Amino acid sequence: DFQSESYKDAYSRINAIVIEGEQEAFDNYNRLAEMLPDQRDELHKLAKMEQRHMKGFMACGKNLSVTPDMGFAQKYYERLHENFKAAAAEGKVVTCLLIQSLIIECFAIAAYNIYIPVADAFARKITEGVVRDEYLHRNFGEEWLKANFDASKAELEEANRQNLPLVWLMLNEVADDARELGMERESLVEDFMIAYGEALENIGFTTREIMRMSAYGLAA
Ligand SMILES: CCCCCCCCCCCCCCCCO
Ligand SMILES: [Fe+2]
Ligand SMILES: [Fe+2]
Repeated sequence: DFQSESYKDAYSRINAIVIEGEQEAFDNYNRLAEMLPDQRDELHKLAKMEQRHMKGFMACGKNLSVTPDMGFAQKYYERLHENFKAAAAEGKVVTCLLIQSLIIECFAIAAYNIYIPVADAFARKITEGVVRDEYLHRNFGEEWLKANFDASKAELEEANRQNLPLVWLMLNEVADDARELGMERESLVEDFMIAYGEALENIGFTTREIMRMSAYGLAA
């Protein structure tokens, strides 16, 4: 349990996934800072927080004597990451904000909070510090999208349709290794659906709209 060979194998993929995720979050928020001049300094602050998270999780892996399987993690994020990239190239800020500040942050919040109670004491302290920042990142995107809801609504719907299923696939792909780390799938699914559904309601979506938007992920 922590030093077991089964735990260490699963941690190799999970730890690689969180590190790769933080690294991409870093790049994502820097690109967003390019696209949103009025919030350029705030977004740069979010990016610097991501760099800290990445470093903290690299340390978690070293503490369990685990080599992160980065190749597995690259492939894990590829589709969703390339979608961000493409949206960024076409100037689609709304899509980029949805992917990184809503969908990805909600996923991280739900998984990290599930990991905390079963995490070794060193990783538990790191993750507690990390999840504190994730609330702020999600709050940034919700606040912006809520303030710009009418202009953003049509693109949000389209972005959700294309990208929510990718994250569900990512949630499903990670479920086995997560269980080995003592994180139950059913907790992950419920918590992610609740957080993302609640964030959509806060932004301004109706119930039928939230059910429609959620169902694109769940049917995948
Ligand atoms: C060592 C941490 C354990 C939790 C593992 C969670 C399993 C997969 C979810 C990964 C989500 C990473 C997203 C990071 C984005 C940060 O803004
Ligand atoms: Fe982060
Ligand atoms: Fe984040």
